Amino acid sequence: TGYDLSASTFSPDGRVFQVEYAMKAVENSSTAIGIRCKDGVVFGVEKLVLSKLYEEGSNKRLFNVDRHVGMAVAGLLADARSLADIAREEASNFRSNFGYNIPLKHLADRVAMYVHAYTLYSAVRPFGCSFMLGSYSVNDGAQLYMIDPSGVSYGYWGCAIGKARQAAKTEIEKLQMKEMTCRDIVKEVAKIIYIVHDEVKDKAFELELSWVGELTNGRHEIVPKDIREEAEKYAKESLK
Amino acid sequence: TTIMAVQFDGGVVLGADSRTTTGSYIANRVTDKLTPIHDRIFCCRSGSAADTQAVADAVTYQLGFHSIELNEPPLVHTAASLFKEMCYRYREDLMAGIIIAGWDPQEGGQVYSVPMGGMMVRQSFAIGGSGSSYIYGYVDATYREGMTKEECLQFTANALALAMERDGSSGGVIRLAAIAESGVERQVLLG
Amino acid sequence: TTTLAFKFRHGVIVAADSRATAGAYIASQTVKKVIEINPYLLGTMAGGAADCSFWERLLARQCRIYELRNKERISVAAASKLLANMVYQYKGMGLSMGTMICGWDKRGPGLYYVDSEGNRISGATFSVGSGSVYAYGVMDRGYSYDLEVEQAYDLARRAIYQATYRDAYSGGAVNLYHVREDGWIRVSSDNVADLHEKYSG
Amino acid sequence: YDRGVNTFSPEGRLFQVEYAIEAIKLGSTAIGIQTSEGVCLAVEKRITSPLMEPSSIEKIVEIDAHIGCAMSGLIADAKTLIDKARVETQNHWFTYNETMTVESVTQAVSNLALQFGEEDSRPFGVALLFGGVDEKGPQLFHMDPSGTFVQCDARAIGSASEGAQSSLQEVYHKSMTLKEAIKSSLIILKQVMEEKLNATNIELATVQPGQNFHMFTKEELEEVIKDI
Amino acid sequence: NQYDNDVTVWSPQGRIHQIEYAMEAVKQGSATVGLKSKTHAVLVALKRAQSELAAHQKKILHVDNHIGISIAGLTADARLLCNFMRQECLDSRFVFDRPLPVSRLVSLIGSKTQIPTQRYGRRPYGVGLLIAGYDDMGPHIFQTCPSANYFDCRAMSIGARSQSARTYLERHMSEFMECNLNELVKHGLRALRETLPAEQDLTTKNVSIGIVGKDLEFTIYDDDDVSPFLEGLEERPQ
Amino acid sequence: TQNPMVTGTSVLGVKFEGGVVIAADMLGSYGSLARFRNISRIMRVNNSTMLGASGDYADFQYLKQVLGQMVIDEELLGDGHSYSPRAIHSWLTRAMYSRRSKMNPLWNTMVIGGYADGESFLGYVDMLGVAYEAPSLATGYGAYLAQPLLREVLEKQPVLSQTEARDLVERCMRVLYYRDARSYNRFQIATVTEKGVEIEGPLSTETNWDIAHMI
Amino acid sequence: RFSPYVFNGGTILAIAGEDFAIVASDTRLSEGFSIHTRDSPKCYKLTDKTVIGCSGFHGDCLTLTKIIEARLKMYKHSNNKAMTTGAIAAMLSTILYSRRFFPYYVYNIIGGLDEEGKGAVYSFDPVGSYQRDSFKAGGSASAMLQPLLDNQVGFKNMQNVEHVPLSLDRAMRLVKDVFISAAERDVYTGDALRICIVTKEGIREETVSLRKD
Repeated sequence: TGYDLSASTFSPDGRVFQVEYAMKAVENSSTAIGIRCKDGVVFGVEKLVLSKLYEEGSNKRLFNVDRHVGMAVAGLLADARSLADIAREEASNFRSNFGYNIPLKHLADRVAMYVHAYTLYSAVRPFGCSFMLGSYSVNDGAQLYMIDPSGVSYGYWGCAIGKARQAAKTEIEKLQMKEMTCRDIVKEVAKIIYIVHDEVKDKAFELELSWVGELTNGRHEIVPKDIREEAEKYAKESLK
Repeated sequence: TTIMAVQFDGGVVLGADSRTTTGSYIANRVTDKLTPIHDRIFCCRSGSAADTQAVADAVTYQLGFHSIELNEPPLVHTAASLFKEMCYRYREDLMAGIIIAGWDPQEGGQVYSVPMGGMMVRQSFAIGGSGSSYIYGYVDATYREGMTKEECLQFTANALALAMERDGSSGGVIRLAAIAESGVERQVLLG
Repeated sequence: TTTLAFKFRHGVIVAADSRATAGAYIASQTVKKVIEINPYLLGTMAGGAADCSFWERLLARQCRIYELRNKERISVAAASKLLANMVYQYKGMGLSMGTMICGWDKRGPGLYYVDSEGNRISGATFSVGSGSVYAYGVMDRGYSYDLEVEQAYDLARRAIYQATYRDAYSGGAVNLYHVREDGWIRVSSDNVADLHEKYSG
Repeated sequence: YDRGVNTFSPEGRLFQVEYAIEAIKLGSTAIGIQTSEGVCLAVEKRITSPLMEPSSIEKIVEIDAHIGCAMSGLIADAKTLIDKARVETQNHWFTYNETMTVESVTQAVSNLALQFGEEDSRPFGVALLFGGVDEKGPQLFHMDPSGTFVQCDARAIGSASEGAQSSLQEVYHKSMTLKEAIKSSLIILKQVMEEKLNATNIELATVQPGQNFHMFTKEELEEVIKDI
Repeated sequence: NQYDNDVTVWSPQGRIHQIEYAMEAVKQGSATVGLKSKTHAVLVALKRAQSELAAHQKKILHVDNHIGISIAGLTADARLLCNFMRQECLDSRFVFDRPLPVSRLVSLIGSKTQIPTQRYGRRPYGVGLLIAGYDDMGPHIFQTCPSANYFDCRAMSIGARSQSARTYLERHMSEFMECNLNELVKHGLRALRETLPAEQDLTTKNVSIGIVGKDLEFTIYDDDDVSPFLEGLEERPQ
Repeated sequence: TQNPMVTGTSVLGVKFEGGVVIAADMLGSYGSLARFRNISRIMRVNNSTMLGASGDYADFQYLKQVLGQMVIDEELLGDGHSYSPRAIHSWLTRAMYSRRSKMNPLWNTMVIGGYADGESFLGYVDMLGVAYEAPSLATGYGAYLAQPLLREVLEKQPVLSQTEARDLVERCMRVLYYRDARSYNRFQIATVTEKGVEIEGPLSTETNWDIAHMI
Repeated sequence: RFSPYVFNGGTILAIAGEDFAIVASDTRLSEGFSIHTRDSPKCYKLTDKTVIGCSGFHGDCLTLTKIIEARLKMYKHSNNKAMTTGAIAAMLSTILYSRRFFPYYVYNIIGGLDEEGKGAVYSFDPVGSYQRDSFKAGGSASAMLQPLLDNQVGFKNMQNVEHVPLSLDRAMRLVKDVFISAAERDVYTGDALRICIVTKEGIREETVSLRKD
């Protein structure tokens, strides 16, 4: 503390407060989770309307970078848009120079180096974002990654980014994740988003669900959530 | 000069003459015309020599770096893409007769061809070199879909035999390369 | 194409034709070659149109900036000097430009000659173009310093008539400008056929 | 604190631009009045010494043949801006064979009235009055250091601008005449000045659509002074 | 408080106060309200002056044949983003020979404004854009922010005391969607007349209205097609 | 590219009612040797437009790569907007013009056919930047040979059916097999509709040689 | 080798009237010894009072058209007013000199109204000089058309024939007859005619066909 100004200086105990302050900035942002099944990856974001001034379909934090890769960001939104553009640029370069789809580990490493380089110097700040990366491949299966504001990027089966980071993965881990197809995992993510913070601090929220895997034949897109309407007919049964 | 690449069900079979010439004088009587890049992937070159050697070195650099960063075996099409990009990038100065072949764990044996232009195509068989037109004349006669390994060796043996016999720049000795799932079998024959 | 210019006691005479062809095909007959630079400067168009037009317009720009920075009218040698230093920056790149620079000076009359070859000189008589040598002949027949005004007008009119008579690349309306001490004035724009009827007999 | 152009205030604002607006105030005054007959304009010279040659200090300069100007504040920032306008007007005539209208002149000046930047210098310290005649008759134009340009019908600047605007709005209406606005302006000048009004203190600049050339009055201004 | 000076420095609570100070700098602009129908998008702003003799500073400025913007905040950054906006219009107009979709344009605006919010040496842009356009899917009303988190809405309002305008939008956002242009515009000025203190009335010379339609080119108006729009009103319920 | 190594040959395209059919052959001749006798010379762009080209095939691969990247970029914008084929034609024309302006030509001769929003489109792009619209395109020697057949039938009948146009393309490709040295008896027919983009298989022609029995 | 130029041809006519500007052109786009199309109007409507035609190298015609439209929008969106005719003439002249050392091989004619409401034709050249004339013929059919316009419009080489000012409909009949007479002998001419007329009330267009060979 004090000693907290520039991102290049260290502390007398040896850590960087700029990285820490950038980490707990995303803590105040909205809750965003993710979980994969045996043949796909499902995203889901607790998204909030301000009061009555939104349009339900603006500024969606579920991005879509590649044909099979898209983001599930949380944190500062415009910084996430910029980082999404860098991801799109990198996937375009790989497609240009190698002629096939980008493997997700290599993409995550390049983006992690980009994040890390923006943590290194003093003229720039660390990013205020924390996001997901999901993918599917017929020769690689499902891979679900996770990127902090520092640049430590590695894989999970499940995650949560937001306020209830602990309080979601409390009951994400009691899901029988391997033996289930992702169509069940749709209403699973619905009940997970719906259980946390119904009406307590704020007034209203709204659900989006991104969706990639074997059922989409390698495509990554938002569900037709209105089709089969999995949340609310289960949400009204999940209140008891 | 004359290079030849035939796949079969297990893998691919390569082949070349040696005889690097300058004008009418043979500068080198025996020459390693085929070049390893990765341990399962070769390329055989034609045209000018130094151009192909520099391109082979740069492709070896990028492909090994890429395969180590993947921590995985590379694809044959990846090396085909790298050769295509570097040939098209400097096509105003290069004369390359590159043919990329090799076994792949995902896709078996594959054969890609890169001529002087910079195009890239997958084939079942390929010729290459100035003295290649003749065995190109009968490669659509003698080839049969679904050979074995020994049939491909005999096929390329007769091919390179007639090319080395007929063409003036061709000749020397027969170099062969066997790539499949198992291992790399090279030998040098004459006859 | 034929221009000429000669200075005398009462200012400067500037006259030219108005024919500008395209090889063996006549483009126009009414090309106003004598480009009006200022209320005090007059340049001509001598060989190549775009170079004459562009670089004299840039010279007019720079003269206006000079005047607005120094509250003072620019001299003639100044204009020829700036024009030569601008044109010389493309030597060998194939610009054809052989104009003349006329204007009144604190030293009095002003007559300079600027080429795309950079042949910046002063003088008393000049004539540029394909049929310029005809004009040299008839003018150096009729040249003096102590001529009158109508004498110089009929002299230059005779001169452009002879030049357009013998050369095939020259014709159209005969423009005629006159530089004074205070400012230049268009005298006339005479067609050749009227001059042939008038002077032939 | 407030220490630099790259930092807002907790409430607004610059806090460098504010100190530039404060640095307007030190200059001598000037008054222009738009009249449909033509734009009249005036200034104080504030001569210090008799050695100080009065026609050498420039206040009204000539940008175009029908466009005047007046400066208020730092002399050399104003000289730079006048230089750039003198360049740009000529380029507009160059590329279009026509006169750049005065609003477009002021947009061109205010493009980099704020392009202040030391990396990727300081903002300028002068407010400018532009008078000219476009196709829509005469135009009187008032800009600032902050580039917030607007049209003004009769603007006063500099020191003692408050009571100048006050007594100006006291006397102004839309249908004024020329010489009435001239004497009305110089009344306000000799009310805000400290010295006796004479031929060396002030200077006028009158542009008319039929009298486009010579936006100046030389020693007939003596005769205009003696009529009060 | 020594950390509340620069854009690069994260706060120990994680909130960049430079962004919120830019927000408060935006809040001192003029009132303006943007709202769309299904077929017609109208944005209406408010003018102000330096003095009585002075002219009114315009807010709605032209951009393109189907794009026009409102503004609040700084003026140099406004014309800077105006030049960038026109450039981004005519570039794709030159290359693709089509009019732009609005969404990718405003994403370009966000990517343009991100770098002066992350590096050191340039302040974030105090900006109040309300953007009306027509892609293939009809009208769009976008709003911006100095934090480059551009928002899509159906009816917004930014500037000073715009909250009463927002409540008016709340109580008529059901009604905006079906009506034609005329009462839509007088709904817009029945937000702007509550963006004012009630001891004065919205005049002619202080307002401007810009309509762009799905068949109508973007056009700004001032007092003259606005005196037809200023009739058809009642007084405020005093 | 100063000297094209591996050239294609003529490409034929024509509108009909609610669709455009384009067909070209599958030959990769280098000089006079038919070196690459199994290639694809038509790119299926996303849902509406479609590219066919002649000239240097590596340049065609390059443009295939760049256009595929652009189309996938706009599809991953997720905004519900795609390219009109005329927008593709505009971009390609500007690209070829800025390419040739630097004294480095791309040796190509391109045909863009696209059907979007009820209206058909058939676009031409030259190496020199010459670009226009036409109800019937024919490149290379096709403009010398099969162009009068197209202009015969379109003057005799301004609209067509799908079947008539398909048979007419069959007859024109038969003719180009009859007297082009750079032709080959294996070709692929591509057709766009409102229902999508379809590439048929490597079809063949049926020739006549009864004139050979005469002396 | 690669040549950067090819001759597409074209034929552009312009007439400056008392209060009108008539610009007409055929729509044939050809190359060498073939016809690319029979519909490509060389005429283009810039403003309500300005029509440009461009013949010669077709790609430079398209590119120049787009750049001119861009700078029109730049001037209007900067200065709240449309250009005059001579301002566009000066701007095109500056562009054609701005690519001096690699020229546009393009003939250019700008027709339109002045601020007095009278016809004004500005001719051009591939390097960028210009002048205000009454009539020009641009393209391959220039020499086939200029002396007849000297006969009729200028009344030149005639005796005892007074000067009547050119009306509108007489000029229309003139344009139809000159394009028929030139289409009989030129090879870069035929199949159509796109006639554009500039009045003080807008732009009129009219398509008159020709023979089909």
